[PDB]
Amino acid sequence: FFSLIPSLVGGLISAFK
Repeated sequence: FFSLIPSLVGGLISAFK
């Protein structure tokens, strides 16, 4: 239920591409 996620959680996403 967090918000304004940091490049931290988003980082793992970029890896998935």
